[PDB]
Amino acid sequence: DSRLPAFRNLSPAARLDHIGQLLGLSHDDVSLLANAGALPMDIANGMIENVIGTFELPYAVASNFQINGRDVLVPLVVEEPSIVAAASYMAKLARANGGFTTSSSAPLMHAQVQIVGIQDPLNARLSLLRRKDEIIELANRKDQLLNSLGGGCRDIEVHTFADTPRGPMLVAHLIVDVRDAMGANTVNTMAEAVAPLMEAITGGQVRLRILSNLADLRLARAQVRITPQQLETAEFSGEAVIEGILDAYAFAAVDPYRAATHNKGIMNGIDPLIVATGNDWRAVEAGAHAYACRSGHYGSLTTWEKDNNGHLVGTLEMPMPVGLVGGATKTHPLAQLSLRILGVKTAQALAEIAVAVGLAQNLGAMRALATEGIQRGHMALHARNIAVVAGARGDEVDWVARQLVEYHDVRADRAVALLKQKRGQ
Amino acid sequence: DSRLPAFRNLSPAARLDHIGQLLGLSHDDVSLLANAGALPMDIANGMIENVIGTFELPYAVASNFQINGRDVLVPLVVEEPSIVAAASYMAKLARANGGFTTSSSAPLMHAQVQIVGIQDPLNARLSLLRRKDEIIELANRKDQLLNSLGGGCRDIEVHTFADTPRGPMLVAHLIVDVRDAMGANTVNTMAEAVAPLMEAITGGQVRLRILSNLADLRLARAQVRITPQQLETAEFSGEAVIEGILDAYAFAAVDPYRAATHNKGIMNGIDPLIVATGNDWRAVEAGAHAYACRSGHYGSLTTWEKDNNGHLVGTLEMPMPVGLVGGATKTHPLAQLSLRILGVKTAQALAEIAVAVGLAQNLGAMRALATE
Ligand SMILES: CC(C)(COP(=O)([O-])OP(=O)([O-])OC[C@H]1O[C@@H](n2cnc3c(N)ncnc32)[C@H](O)[C@@H]1OP(=O)([O-])[O-])[C@@H](O)C(=O)NCCC(=O)NCCSC(=O)C[C@@](C)(O)CC(=O)[O-]
Ligand SMILES: NC(=O)c1ccc[n+]([C@@H]2O[C@H](COP(=O)([O-])OP(=O)(O)OC[C@H]3O[C@@H](n4cnc5c(N)ncnc54)[C@H](O)[C@@H]3O)[C@@H](O)[C@H]2O)c1
Repeated sequence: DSRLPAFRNLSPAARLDHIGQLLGLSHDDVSLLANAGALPMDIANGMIENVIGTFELPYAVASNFQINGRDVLVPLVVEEPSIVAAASYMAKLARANGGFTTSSSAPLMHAQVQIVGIQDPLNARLSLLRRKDEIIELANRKDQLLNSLGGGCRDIEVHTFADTPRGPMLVAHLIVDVRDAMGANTVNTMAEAVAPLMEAITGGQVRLRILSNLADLRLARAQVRITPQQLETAEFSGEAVIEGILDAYAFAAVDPYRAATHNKGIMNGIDPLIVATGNDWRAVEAGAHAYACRSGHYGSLTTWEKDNNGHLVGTLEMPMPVGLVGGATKTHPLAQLSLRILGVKTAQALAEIAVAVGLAQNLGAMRALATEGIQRGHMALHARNIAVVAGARGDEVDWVARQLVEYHDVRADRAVALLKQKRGQ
Repeated sequence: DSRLPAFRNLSPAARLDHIGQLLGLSHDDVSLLANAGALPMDIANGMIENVIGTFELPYAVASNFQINGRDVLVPLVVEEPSIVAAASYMAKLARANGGFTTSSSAPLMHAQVQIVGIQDPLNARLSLLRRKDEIIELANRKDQLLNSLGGGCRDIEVHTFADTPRGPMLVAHLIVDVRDAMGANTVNTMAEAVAPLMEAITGGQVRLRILSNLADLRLARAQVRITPQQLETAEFSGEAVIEGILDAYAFAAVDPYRAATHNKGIMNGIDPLIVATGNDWRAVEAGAHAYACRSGHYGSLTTWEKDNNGHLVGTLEMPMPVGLVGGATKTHPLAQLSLRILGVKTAQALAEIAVAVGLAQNLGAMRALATE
């Protein structure tokens, strides 16, 4: 059961006790989070190069999430407030209608084998296509362990660029079926093995043999349904909020400026889940924004419609190059424990959850922005950080300043003013 | 002096000692990195909502970096290897030619005030422009502390969208001059106060009042120069490596698949610096990629050319909405120390370094990919 009552009122330690009993975590697992230093310097020094210490970030747990009828706790690591509060509130609403319905495609990654110096790119392209099975088998022979797990190179698609500054070039794509692995290193290795053979055929000089972060073959999808009666507030009507959201969606669909902020909100929920599981967050961001820019126009990643039934329906489909047997994933003690809380068995399981959180996150920001400003809920949480920006000396009184300025007028302009009300006359 | 000989051979602790003496950090400061637990739970439970613990990431320091002739240590927080190794190697090469030369624009952020329900968007647009000074003064009157610091609302630019699924809409942009702050919260607040007046004028219903992460008015720039003799290996010649890089650049400029990877490289260097400084890494990512997609085609953020002199020249211009007086920046003990190591006095100083690292990171990746 993901629903966690009065969880936000529980102290950090009390919450960890609750999550421990629920999940049935060992006392060894609970200590990794209770006691600082879960990451030993010898391990930390192994990942990065010039390691001198370790940097910490809050590690939270969102709730109410239901992916395909199965409840699940979502661990997040971020520094910005409201993200978890929002993500959980929206997941709570989705519960009433069956939670989040997700899916995904076969984990297909692609390697790029760039070839320059060919005077006949177009003719050379066919030569590679006829000897496709020959190149495929060469790629698989490299990684035998992958073929046994059910993965392996599947097909090859060759593309050309005749009008190029540095001249025409041929770019072959190896469509590799990795799995439970982001597959960066696996695909990159296959591209190296094939390079020689492709030069033998096209007669050009292979340059780059790297993968592509724009994983448009490895998609993850998520769906939500929101009844107007659920969004119904005191000042606004249920159907009124739906239209507001729809106006906000259209806006993000036509204006790239709003789309960048709209897509940023989606990553506010996805990125923290990636950092927790020890996955590459930059790879995820790169595949996301580039995908939003596929139709020659930067736009929304999520869609918001109003079905003929009158309910708000949203979706999120985007590349999700995540893993389970990755590098820092098996290495970092907490990245390992995060997958244990999630209960994921495959990488695609992780991707389906990642898009669900993103979708939930976007709906939350939009609902807020369409109801009445964003400063009402975000600043209430951010009332602590901003208290530090004003409190010069004697940061003890910051706690009290936060409770006073929380009267719907929270801002540094007022935070500096409330200081005199206590320090003097 | 940023050059740190045999630093990679030193023990993490030995390194912390060497950075402590160099910078002249107190034993209080050094202890933040030596002993785990720099971030107390009571502080950690203050930032996020359902906090139950704290996640740790390696905290490194890159060397050789020279921004405008001033040396500087760059703190980075990431989990992927080679990033620091590459960033530092390339910076080492840049030194020979003067290091990295940077610049930036006035820190300008913009808020969007979307207005629906106007039967005459185009006409309403002029009414807001004529009463521009009147809406401006209203936004400033809100944040008094910003005006004293030299900030505040500067101008307003109204845009229209007649062909929209949900109908025509008017969108006003408040060009605010924040400073030393990412300005997300400052801008969004000015947009709330102004909303009432804009409805009074246009006669429409204001919907969203949020900022825009695509900060194309708050740009940061970096330049590098690399002599062929420097890239000259044993197997490859100097000039040969130059042509390889140029071939790689052209590839990223025309194909969106290579561009996504090319740009990811640039982010491998910038994000770690942002996480360390406690800045919003998602805001930087959104502004970066959206800016790469401005010309209706996703391409390179960085540029690589071969001047009439024969040297490889590269640049990186992009939005950098970063800060010093932000939320988690003033709260996280290590975020604060990171700025102290950097020695930056303004946000624009931080931004300039940020794009410098990005540019270095990309050069490194391309060189490797181009060599073998
Ligand atoms: C934060 C709320 C939900 C206020 O919440 P509220 O409307 O005041 O309602 P509430 O507090 O009475 O709601 C209670 C329920 O909400 C949840 N909840 C509520 N607070 C908490 C909390 N503190 N800690 C844990 N859970 C919380 C919690 O699940 C709880 O369930 P129950 O207690 O009944 O079991 C809200 O105002 C909101 O929707 N905020 C949206 C802000 C957001 O999305 N921020 C993320 C970043 S967005 C960004 O950076 C830029 C942007 C916005 O432009 C991006 C974009 O446009 O996409
Ligand atoms: N990225 C987004 O889409 C988005 C949207 C909303 C909020 N946020 C979050 O808001 C935070 C950043 O917002 P912020 O930095 O504007 O808010 P902030 O409240 O942390 O700091 C700005 C406040 O400090 C005051 N101030 C004091 N010294 C200042 C100085 N030297 N220069 C400028 N202002 C000074 C200003 O008057 C202003 O009220 C980030 O955590 C970000 O994640 C992000």
